[PDB]
Amino acid sequence: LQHWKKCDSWWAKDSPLETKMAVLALLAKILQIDSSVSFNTSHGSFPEVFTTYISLLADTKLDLHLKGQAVTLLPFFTSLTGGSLEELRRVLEQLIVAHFPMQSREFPPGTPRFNNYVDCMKKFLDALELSQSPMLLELMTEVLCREQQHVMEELFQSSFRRIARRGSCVTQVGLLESVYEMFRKDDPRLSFTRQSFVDRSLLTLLWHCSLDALREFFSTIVVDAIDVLKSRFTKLNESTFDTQITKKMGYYKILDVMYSRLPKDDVHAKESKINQVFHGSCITEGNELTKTLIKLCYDAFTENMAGENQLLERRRLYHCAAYNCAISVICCVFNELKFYQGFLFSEKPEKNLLIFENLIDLKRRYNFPVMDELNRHECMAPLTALVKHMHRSLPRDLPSWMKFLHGKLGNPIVPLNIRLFLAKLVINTEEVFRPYAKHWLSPLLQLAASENNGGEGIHYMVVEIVATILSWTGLATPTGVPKDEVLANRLLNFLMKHVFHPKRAVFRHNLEIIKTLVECWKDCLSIPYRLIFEKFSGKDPNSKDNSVGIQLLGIVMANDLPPYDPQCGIQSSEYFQALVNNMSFVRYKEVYAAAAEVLGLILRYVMERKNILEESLCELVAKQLKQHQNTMEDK
Amino acid sequence: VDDLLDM
Repeated sequence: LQHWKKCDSWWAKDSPLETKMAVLALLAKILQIDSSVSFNTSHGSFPEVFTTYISLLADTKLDLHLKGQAVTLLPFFTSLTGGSLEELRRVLEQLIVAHFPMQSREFPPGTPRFNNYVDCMKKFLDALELSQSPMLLELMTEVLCREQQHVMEELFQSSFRRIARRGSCVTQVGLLESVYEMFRKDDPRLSFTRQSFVDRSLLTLLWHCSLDALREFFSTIVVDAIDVLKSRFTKLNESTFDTQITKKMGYYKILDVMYSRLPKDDVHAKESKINQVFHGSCITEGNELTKTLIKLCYDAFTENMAGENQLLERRRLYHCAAYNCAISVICCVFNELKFYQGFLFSEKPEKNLLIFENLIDLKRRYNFPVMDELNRHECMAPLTALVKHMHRSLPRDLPSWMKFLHGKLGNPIVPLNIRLFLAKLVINTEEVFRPYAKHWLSPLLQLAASENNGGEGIHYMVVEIVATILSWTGLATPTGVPKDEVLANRLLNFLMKHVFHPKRAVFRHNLEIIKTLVECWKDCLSIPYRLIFEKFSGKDPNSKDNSVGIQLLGIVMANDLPPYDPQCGIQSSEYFQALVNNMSFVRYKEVYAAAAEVLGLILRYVMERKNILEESLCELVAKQLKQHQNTMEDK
Repeated sequence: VDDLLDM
């Protein structure tokens, strides 16, 4: 390092490019082995070296890759750089604006420009990792926060997770202050970007700070955050109030997480460290005002919607946040389950979950590639934690209010989406409610029993519902009460209606659904035998279509061997005559073979139960077999 | 209603 003055022959504009890369590597190596003992703080004429790199990054006659190596600098030249960062500001800014287009997704992977872009990103991230520089941190952030999910952000998130888990406590505290600043500064920027800051970087960062380091940030922000939370929702005559709402958003999304990861004795105890909602000079004995945030949370928590608002979705998601917050505070501070209800599921005729979800999302179900499929919808995981915790916290009233919202609002006063949401809660919360079943099957069944459940066909939704039911049956066994019968009949009818599917084994799985559906709780379950006959009456030689009825009758048979023409809108003779007439079709195996199998099982039923139709059915079977006999031996 | 939050 000491003789380095001669290096001006290198870096040279007239120097060939390869030497430019090489000498930088020399620097990188030397900066590794030095541990920054000298030529970083006081010793040595820094201005020459620093100005050299200022120009070097500032160059225009260099490839992007010379910059790419050149951004290995930042791991150094960013420690104890009292002032002079602003040269770094201007040069870094001009670089990033020079070579990082905002809208990335018009360049396909494998594009050389895309490769340069990702390489520069990675190099910047390594610089961030080795540097922990707050200015580098913030620069990275505004790189990220321009739109959502546009630069393979899994690597940025991994990096940001990495930065927090290391470094001196004050270092993280400063990083936190930095990442906080650009959320709150009054500069009018895109509100979407504002949300994205705390979302994609800050929320994670706080999630992964070191222990004991959180109270620093909570202490740092708490009073101003709460003050902003006080009020000011009033002004709406300007769309820019969107900025205001987003400001509240992030504040929520950070306070809540702060309630998490913090021990109960540090958010509430006889000694109240966080006593700063008030002046705290006199209120040092006991914590009761940190709660006051939930008192604030109420008002947005139950906000009577406008009539013709303009920020609908934003309002909605905002309320969603405030709810998540409420869940956090309830699960952190209060202990009694009556206070787990403390305000969390108390509801006014102007009510809460009627707010939290949209009503216009068609919101379809799937059987698609690669639980989280549309549990991605907001608020879910907090509710899940809530229910699991309270179950480990031993409530029927709390489920009682939900099932009020479910079946007492089984009326269409609540749109279907809301029902599906409640259900999906029940779905993923199955284990928690394994006991409290008997008084729930009929509502949940009533859900799928609707002629409207999502769209059409066996939704993954109805698969879930029926799975819940069946799984419940072995203990709850809810079979045979006046609503149970009519619902279940609707269910069997609907299921057996659509068992067919284009897909190879999805059909099989639906058939297995039917199988377990009947067999697990076969009582008072009329089997729609008319439906069956249409499902196998397909006088069509080269068709599939008779097979589905074949197999379906096969289920109704194999379960328990029940009677097979109780005034089913068809008469026995032609009923079975068509059934046997099936085995005429030799053109597909699953048609005739399965036909024979089902017929044989039918014979067994009729024999050991000694009915009278066995004679006629035997004669018919015999006749059609013979009509094969002399004709086509193989079949 | 503040009683529930208070207690």
